[PDB]
Amino acid sequence: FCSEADATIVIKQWNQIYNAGIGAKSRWTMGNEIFSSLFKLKPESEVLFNNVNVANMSSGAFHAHTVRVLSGLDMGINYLNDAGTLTSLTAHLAAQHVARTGLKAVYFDAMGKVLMTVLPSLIDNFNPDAWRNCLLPLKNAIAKGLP
Amino acid sequence: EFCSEADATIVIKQWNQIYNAGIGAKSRWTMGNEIFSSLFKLKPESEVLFNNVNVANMSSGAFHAHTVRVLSGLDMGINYLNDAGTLTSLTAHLAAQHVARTGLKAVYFDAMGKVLMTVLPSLIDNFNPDAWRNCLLPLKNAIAKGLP
Amino acid sequence: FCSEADATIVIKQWNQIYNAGIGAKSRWTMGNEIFSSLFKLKPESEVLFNNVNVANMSSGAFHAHTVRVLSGLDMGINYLNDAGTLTSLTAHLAAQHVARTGLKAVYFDAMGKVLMTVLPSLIDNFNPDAWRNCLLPLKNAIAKGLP
Amino acid sequence: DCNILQRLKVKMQWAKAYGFGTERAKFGNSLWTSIFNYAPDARDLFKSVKSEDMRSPQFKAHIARVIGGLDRVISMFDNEDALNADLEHLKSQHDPRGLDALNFVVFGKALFATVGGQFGVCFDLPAWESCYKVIAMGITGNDMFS
Amino acid sequence: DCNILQRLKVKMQWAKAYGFGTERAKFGNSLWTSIFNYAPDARDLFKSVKSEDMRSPQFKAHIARVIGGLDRVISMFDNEDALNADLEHLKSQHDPRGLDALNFVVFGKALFATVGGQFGVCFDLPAWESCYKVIAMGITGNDMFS
Amino acid sequence: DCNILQRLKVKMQWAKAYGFGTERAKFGNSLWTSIFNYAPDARDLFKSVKSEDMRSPQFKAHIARVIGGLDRVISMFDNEDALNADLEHLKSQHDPRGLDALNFVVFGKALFATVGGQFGVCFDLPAWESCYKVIAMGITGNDMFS
Amino acid sequence: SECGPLQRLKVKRQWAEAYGSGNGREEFGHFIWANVFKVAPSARDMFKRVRGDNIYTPAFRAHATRVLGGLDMCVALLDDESVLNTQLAHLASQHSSRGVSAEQYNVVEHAVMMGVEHEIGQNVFDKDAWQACLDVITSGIQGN
Amino acid sequence: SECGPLQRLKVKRQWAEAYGSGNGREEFGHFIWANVFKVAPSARDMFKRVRGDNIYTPAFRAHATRVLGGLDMCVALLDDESVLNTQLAHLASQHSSRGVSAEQYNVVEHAVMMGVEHEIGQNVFDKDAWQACLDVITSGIQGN
Amino acid sequence: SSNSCTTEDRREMQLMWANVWSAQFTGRRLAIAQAVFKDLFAHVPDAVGLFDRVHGTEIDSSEFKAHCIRVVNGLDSAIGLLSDPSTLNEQLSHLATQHQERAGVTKGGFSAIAQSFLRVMPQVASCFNPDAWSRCFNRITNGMTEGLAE
Ligand SMILES: *[C@@H]1O[C@H](CO[C@@H]2O[C@@H](C)[C@@H](O)[C@@H](O)[C@@H]2O)[C@@H](O[C@@H]2O[C@H](CO)[C@@H](O[C@H]3O[C@H](CO[C@H]4O[C@H](CO)[C@@H](O)[C@H](O)[C@@H]4O)[C@@H](O)[C@H](O[C@H]4O[C@H](CO)[C@@H](O)[C@H](O)[C@@H]4O)[C@@H]3O)[C@H](O)[C@H]2NC(C)=O)[C@H](O)[C@H]1NC(C)=O
Ligand SMILES: *[C@@H]1O[C@H](CO[C@@H]2O[C@@H](C)[C@@H](O)[C@@H](O)[C@@H]2O)[C@@H](O[C@@H]2O[C@H](CO)[C@@H](O[C@H]3O[C@H](CO[C@H]4O[C@H](CO)[C@@H](O)[C@H](O)[C@@H]4O)[C@@H](O)[C@H](O[C@H]4O[C@H](CO)[C@@H](O)[C@H](O)[C@@H]4O)[C@@H]3O)[C@H](O)[C@H]2NC(C)=O)[C@H](O)[C@H]1NC(C)=O
Ligand SMILES: *[C@@H]1O[C@H](CO[C@@H]2O[C@@H](C)[C@@H](O)[C@@H](O)[C@@H]2O)[C@@H](O[C@@H]2O[C@H](CO)[C@@H](O[C@H]3O[C@H](CO[C@H]4O[C@H](CO)[C@@H](O)[C@H](O)[C@@H]4O)[C@@H](O)[C@H](O[C@H]4O[C@H](CO)[C@@H](O)[C@H](O)[C@@H]4O)[C@@H]3O)[C@H](O)[C@H]2NC(C)=O)[C@H](O)[C@H]1NC(C)=O
Ligand code: HEM
Ligand code: HEM
Ligand code: HEM
Ligand code: HEM
Ligand code: HEM
Ligand code: HEM
Ligand code: HEM
Ligand code: HEM
Ligand code: HEM
Ligand SMILES: [Ca+2]
Ligand SMILES: [Ca+2]
Ligand SMILES: [Ca+2]
Ligand SMILES: [Ca+2]
Ligand SMILES: [Ca+2]
Ligand SMILES: [Ca+2]
Repeated sequence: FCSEADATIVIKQWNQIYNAGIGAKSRWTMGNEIFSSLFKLKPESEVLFNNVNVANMSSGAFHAHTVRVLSGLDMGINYLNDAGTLTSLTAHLAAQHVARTGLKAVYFDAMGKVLMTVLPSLIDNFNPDAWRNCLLPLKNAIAKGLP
Repeated sequence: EFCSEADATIVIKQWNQIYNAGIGAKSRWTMGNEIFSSLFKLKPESEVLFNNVNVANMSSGAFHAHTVRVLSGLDMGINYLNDAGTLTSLTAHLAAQHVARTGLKAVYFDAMGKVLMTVLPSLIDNFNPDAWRNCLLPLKNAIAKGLP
Repeated sequence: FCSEADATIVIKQWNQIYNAGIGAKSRWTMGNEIFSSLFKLKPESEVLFNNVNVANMSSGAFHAHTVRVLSGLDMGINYLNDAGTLTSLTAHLAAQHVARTGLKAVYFDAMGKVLMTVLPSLIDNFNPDAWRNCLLPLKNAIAKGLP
Repeated sequence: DCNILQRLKVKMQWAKAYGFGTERAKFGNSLWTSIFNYAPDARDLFKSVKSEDMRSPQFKAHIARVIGGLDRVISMFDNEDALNADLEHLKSQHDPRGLDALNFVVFGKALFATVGGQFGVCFDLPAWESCYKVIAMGITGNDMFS
Repeated sequence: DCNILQRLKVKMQWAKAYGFGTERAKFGNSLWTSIFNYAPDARDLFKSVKSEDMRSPQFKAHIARVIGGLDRVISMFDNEDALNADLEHLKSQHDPRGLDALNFVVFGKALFATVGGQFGVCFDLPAWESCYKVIAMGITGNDMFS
Repeated sequence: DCNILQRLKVKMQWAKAYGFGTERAKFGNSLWTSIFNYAPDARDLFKSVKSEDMRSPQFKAHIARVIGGLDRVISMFDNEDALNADLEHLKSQHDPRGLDALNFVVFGKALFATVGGQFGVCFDLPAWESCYKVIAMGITGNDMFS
Repeated sequence: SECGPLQRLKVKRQWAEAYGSGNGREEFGHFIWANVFKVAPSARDMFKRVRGDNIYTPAFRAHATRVLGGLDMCVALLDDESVLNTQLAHLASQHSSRGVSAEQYNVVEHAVMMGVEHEIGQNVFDKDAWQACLDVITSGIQGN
Repeated sequence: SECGPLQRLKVKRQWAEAYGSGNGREEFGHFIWANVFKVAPSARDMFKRVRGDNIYTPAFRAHATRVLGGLDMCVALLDDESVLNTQLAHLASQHSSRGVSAEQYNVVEHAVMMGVEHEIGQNVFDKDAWQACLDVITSGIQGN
Repeated sequence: SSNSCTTEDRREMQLMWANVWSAQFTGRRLAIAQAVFKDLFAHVPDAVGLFDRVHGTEIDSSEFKAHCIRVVNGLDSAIGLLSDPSTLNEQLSHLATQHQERAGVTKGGFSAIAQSFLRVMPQVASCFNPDAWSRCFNRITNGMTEGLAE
């Protein structure tokens, strides 16, 4: 995965904007910004979320989806220094995305660029390298196999 | 009032040796029985005062529970030796519980004192008779406050 | 009396402007300001000091009186955390004021307002609450019984 | 049901959480701060022990009497005869006060949060809920603790 | 129950007890160690995640998913729309497993022991029993959590 | 003797030795423990302030008044007008007690032992004997302090 | 730059750090107003009732307290337009009969920024986000 | 505000804290004169003999030493008018043939204040007392 | 004394507060306030009228919410200032004149709300100390209601 020093930085910066201490509201407002951006990059992928009511991104069903997505991302980050468990965690997340027909690996590349674009606006002294080194490996594990 | 901080610390430590949350009820009434038996021996006349707790059969649930609450009362008093305010209020309450009962005499509490001074050294590691006397006497007097 | 935390603050602020280290001159210049003020508030009480030469407030007899008064105040403050002794100290000071005919409890109320007015000009970040909590009790003990 | 094993478990956990010396006073004060935060109205039932000022000698002496009752009662969990005789003794002291049994439910909730908070993560809540029921049933009689 | 004040209380206490980084896994492990100690039979229900060995990465991934779920659900406590849509989601995931609802009662107990054990004496047990019910009810639909 | 330089010296050393807060009572207690050890009979002269028990609040109030007096007097060492008016004051308070002047010599000795014991090796004993005389003389009027 | 959802989150966090719980508040507010009156000494005249001549006084310190208390409310509401605007209207009415110029509002803006940067460090200060969202705040206090 | 007996006591203590025993004196005086010459660069010209162009030089540092030494004497005498005025007259004569304007005196006043505040903190700085008593000091150095 | 707000009670109150205080979002503050007023209203019906300008009959309106946020900001400013009473005094006066000369606003209502806070806090705050809290809440109200009727 990624270095122990790198992971440390990622976990620290991430917990700056995400932790058990603040509002689900902030959670989904980051979520909406993240997906809105994924859509503008790959509009073809928006349809994949019609099931969580992507039609209305202010709906409890979609807010809950982004909440879910960020919690997953959080769960992955907090396990960066537990290679064994993380491998198992990503394999699972990987299965939750494969069963979804219409998902191309390229969508996770776009998601990557979105995160690298959104995060710096929320995080103090965001570190693109430490994040790349820790995220990319993740992303490949969650998008390994798909189109 | 009561005793000095240094004396109380000794008494509290020696008492905790033989009495604490980790001490089973059986060891408690075992001490309770040896104590009251000794009391009765010194003041046979006092025994009848305990017919309500079935003193007739000292190994009865009723008498066991009595000695256990007595010892619990002594424990409460000892652990509060360094908080005279609370101790004064605790002794006052205990006193009320005794004066409420008739037949009790001050000499019965002095007797209990001797029993404790006789019984404890056989239970406590290197018992300190002076520190205990310094702390027990005021305690005993506060509880027996108002008895004839 | 007053809290151990409060007393601490009072003792600290007081020792800022009063301690065995500086000039009796400063001692009585604070004294004169204190009484001059007590007089302007209750002019009827000035006469009570005719015995210490209140006529000339620059006289050794009156300077010595204020010195005496401040030393008493100092003695009381430094004993704020010794309830037993302070009680005994105030009872004594209380006796030294009762035997003085013409002293009304209201004069000690004025003295209180003077202290709360003078002190802040001499003390860094004077704390009115901590002082009230510690002084008022004092004052009542030294003025308990009088008119 | 509070079988013998749960009784042993509870005796062990109580001993560790109750502690020695002044830690007991702290434990008691916590227990009673929680009871009055759980049910702010229960406080009025204690005017007889000056509950207006929880740090008053009268109320502190009350705290001591209660945790001492809990201690001696828990220590007798293994001897039915002694246990029941004491629970009835306690009932006799609480009846003339006509207390709403529901308060005893709040007390138990407080007991758990206090013992659990002190004991830590291996606190056995189910065992405690079951055995506390025995105490409450023994003191109030209300089959709500059946 | 579980009004807005208790939901905020719970959010606070959960955040403290849950903690950051690796302390999270420890909490997770204690929660599940209690669950299986409280109801040893429930362990066989998790052969799909290798409950056979709690130190195994398969089971740790499960622990992580579960507390992550508790966390995201507790964070939505203030927004009913997102909360219910998410409880429905969790529900569609537990329904096909034919899980006996009594186990969710065991889960809660374990949860309270672990949160209170880590948070300390000021743990608000009543608030947690009320708000947990809301969670259990959303996932099971059983009115025992009513 | 006790020129202005020695008065300043004494003021410095006294301030150090006397200290702040509670250290003051300790100094006070040592001063009086020496006085009574030096002249055991002098103790009976203080039954009015309960010298019977030096730890009693009555006697501690006395100790506090006395060192407070030494302190205010030493602070006026530079202003003869205030100093003499204040020594006269102290004098009118000690006169009606028919106190044998030899005790003021004991007091001084005790005072020097306590100031020097607390201030250390640089204690200026000659300066203190000279300046103490000025104090004793103002309070007694005895020309033995000449 | 625009005060978007992201910038509002950043400002909230950075403000929380700077404003804090209360211990550093007096120094925070003093730093701020010492800057304001230095850049615009002329403005003190509007604070005659709260001793604007001496910002070391309890009277002014209490005022400084009220001002920061006002910024805090707005920052805390930045993600709730409805209530935010309602609050800005309240502030607006509290300043209506005082003739504050859009230039004095900008001064206080920089004073607040410098103070926040002084508190959290230039290493993390997000100037774009702050300017944008402070514009949004003063802009609303001036009606528009 | 007036430089009364109380204000004089406050100034004495606050000055003692700031001026101290001597270790922080060089930094104290540098802070002061770096402020003076920034607010009034024109004034340096009067210090040609003590290298007013470079306040980092021993020559100027010695001068700064003498100036603070002068303030110290006045602060120490603030409660002894008789000798105080005698000292102010001495300072007056040392500046008589130099044409110092009442505006340069006020500059140094603020420079000294800022320096003292910088040393003891805005949390305890008593601006009213300082201004009043510094007025009393410069006022006397200018004859009146 | 004795029921005075001590330095330790102040540390304690700032603690009970700093905890249940959200420095980033109004969610927590807002919730605490509304709950305090609901409680006051249910205990003092006639009180709702005093808040007609802020829609006191509609606790969830943008107008009452902004008012609750203002009340909570007032309490927060005072709780913080318990540490510097000189300035606290100035702040508590200003608040006093803000409640002064407003029919009904009377000391009685303050004692009411004081009871509302005592009922609300323990539900939201962990390790709540009702004694310390009220001793300093009272210290705060006393400065707020200096010029008012019983
Ligand atoms: C996407 O969802 C959002 C959010 O709605 C939520 O999610 C949906 C997916 C659904 O599951 C909803 O159940 C869920 O709430 C939709 O926008 C929201 O939609 C509601 C519409 O009901 C907005 O509510 C406005 O109206 C309500 C109630 O109006 C009725 O009742 C009042 C009496 O109380 C009457 O006065 C009215 O005549 C009416 O009959 C009210 O609470 C608000 O209106 C008041 O406040 C305004 C100020 O904010 C004033 O301007 C009004 O004059 C009035 O006093 C609401 O404005 C709700 O506001 C939005 N959400 C937001 C934040 O705006 C969205 O429509 C949906 N997308 C689509 C197109 O389907
Ligand atoms: C002081 O009290 C103690 C303890 O007594 C307890 O506390 C009192 C205050 C009361 O509340 C009592 O109710 C309570 O027990 C006395 O010692 C106990 O004495 C009892 C006598 O009742 C002993 O138990 C014997 O009885 C049981 C039960 O018997 C019943 O059931 C059988 C059916 O199997 C019937 O056949 C009987 O007719 C009767 O209805 C019995 O099981 C025991 O006998 C077994 O053991 C024998 C071998 O030793 C066999 O040969 C038998 O066949 C049978 O299997 C008991 O004999 C009880 O053990 C003690 N308790 C202890 C711990 O010592 C004490 O005597 C009393 N002092 C006095 C004289 O007053
Ligand atoms: C209240 O008391 C004050 C202070 O006096 C003290 O307290 C009193 C209660 C008494 O117990 C006094 O014993 C005690 O000192 C009174 O004000 C002080 O009063 C003295 C008056 O003697 C002032 O002294 C001035 O005069 C002396 C001595 O003057 C004689 O001797 C010189 C020769 O050395 C001759 O030149 C004179 O012709 C005269 O015969 C002297 O030290 C000072 O005068 C010099 O210095 C001045 C500058 O300060 C010059 O302007 C003069 O020209 C001269 O050179 C003294 O001014 C003493 O100053 C005041 N205290 C102060 C600080 O001013 C006060 O009068 C009394 N209230 C009333 C009305 O009774
Ligand atoms: C690396 C970042 C991502 C993370 C952490 C993530 C996480 C998650 C999680 C936790 C779920 C819910 C699984 C469940 O509980 O059933 C989910 C669902 C889903 N994700 Fe992602 N995801 C990521 C990126 C993406 C991308 C790039 C796409 C593609 C467009 C995507 C498409 C989906 C879809 C279609 C669902 C199912 C939605 C539904 O329930 O209808 N995800 N994701
Ligand atoms: C100083 C040591 C003693 C302590 C700590 C002590 C303590 C207690 C306690 C805690 C109770 C139970 C009160 C209640 O909950 O109702 C009690 C009851 C009683 N005590 Fe003592 N006691 C002591 C000495 C004595 C002595 C010397 C006598 C007399 C001979 C005595 C006679 C009684 C009686 C008659 C009862 C009532 C028993 C009943 O309810 O039937 N106690 N004592
Ligand atoms: C709380 C502050 C006060 C303190 C600490 C204080 C202290 C003292 C002390 C130590 C003495 C000298 C006792 C002796 O040695 O004989 C004294 C005397 C005296 N005090 Fe106070 N005092 C205070 C307030 C007042 C007030 C408010 C009045 C009223 C107007 C007052 C009137 C007097 C009088 C008339 C004397 C006797 C003066 C004489 O010797 O002729 N004091 N005070
Ligand atoms: C199950 C746990 C409880 C135990 C072990 C317990 C124990 C005790 C004890 C030992 C006493 C003192 C008896 C005496 O010596 O006079 C006492 C008194 C009292 N208890 Fe409890 N108690 C419990 C629960 C409760 C509850 C739930 C309430 C109700 C709100 C309550 C209300 C009282 C009152 C009002 C008193 C009398 C206080 C006085 O005036 O002295 N107790 N309790
Ligand atoms: C209210 C508390 C509970 C929460 C928040 C919770 C949450 C979750 C989550 C998030 C998953 C993973 C879903 C996925 O990503 O596929 C999960 C799986 C599961 N849960 Fe729960 N759960 C709770 C209680 C329970 C209980 C009481 C049982 C039963 C004894 C249970 C049994 C399971 C099983 C068997 C799985 C599937 C494991 C697997 O993937 O093989 N859960 N739960
Ligand atoms: C030079 C050193 C001494 C100083 C500064 C001093 C000071 C004082 C002071 C301030 C008081 C209290 C006056 C009041 O407020 O009523 C006092 C009381 C007294 N002093 Fe001294 N004193 C000194 C030496 C002595 C000596 C040597 C003796 C005799 C052995 C003595 C005997 C007493 C007595 C008997 C009292 C009265 C105690 C009472 O209030 O009952 N003092 N002294
Ligand atoms: C940065 C945005 C600002 C905020 C949040 C703000 C907030 C406040 C608040 C809360 C008050 C107290 C109202 C009351 O309780 O009566 C106030 C008063 C005042 N503000 Fe501002 N203010 C801001 C900017 C300004 C500016 C730029 C000026 C002008 C130079 C100004 C001048 C005043 C004056 C003169 C008062 C009245 C003081 C008094 O009561 O005498 N404010 N402001
Ligand atoms: C704040 C009050 C001031 C004090 C206490 C003060 C004090 C002094 C002292 C002690 C000297 C040295 C005199 C000597 O030994 O010859 C001095 C010199 C001087 N001062 Fe000041 N001064 C003050 C303000 C000023 C101001 C406002 C100016 C003008 C801008 C000024 C200009 C000078 C100059 C030009 C010298 C001569 C330097 C030299 O020797 O070449 N001073 N001052
Ligand atoms: C100690 C707790 C309280 C605090 C901290 C507090 C604080 C505040 C604040 C900050 C305002 C707004 C001032 C402005 O911007 O103009 C306010 C307004 C007001 N308060 Fe309070 N208040 C408290 C208790 C009460 C009580 C007990 C009553 C009466 C029953 C009351 C009645 C009012 C009214 C009528 C207004 C004016 C509302 C409006 O129309 O804007 N307050 N309060
Ligand atoms: Ca089914
Ligand atoms: Ca004689
Ligand atoms: Ca800071
Ligand atoms: Ca602008
Ligand atoms: Ca320094
Ligand atoms: Ca000037």
